[PDB]
Amino acid sequence: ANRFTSNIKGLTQAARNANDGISVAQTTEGALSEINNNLQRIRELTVQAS
Amino acid sequence: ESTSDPLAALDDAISQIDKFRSSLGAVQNRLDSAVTNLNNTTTNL
Repeated sequence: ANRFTSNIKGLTQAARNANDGISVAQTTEGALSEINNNLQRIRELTVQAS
Repeated sequence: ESTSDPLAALDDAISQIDKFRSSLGAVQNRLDSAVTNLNNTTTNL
């Protein structure tokens, strides 16, 4: 039972850590989208510049 | 300098503690059996 409790607590904490990691990934992807919008706008207006 | 294998060492320490507890509970049961023997034999004597 002690060994099961060890795994239980460790897995709960690791699940919380994984949620934090997925939050990090979501933030990074949002930043990448914000960059990509301006990059595509730059491409579109460069086509006009051509 | 962080510990190389933290979780393994913690598990080993917990296992050591549990082993001591098991050895101690065994002697608890052993002494209680002795107590039962004592009164049972003293009544007959």
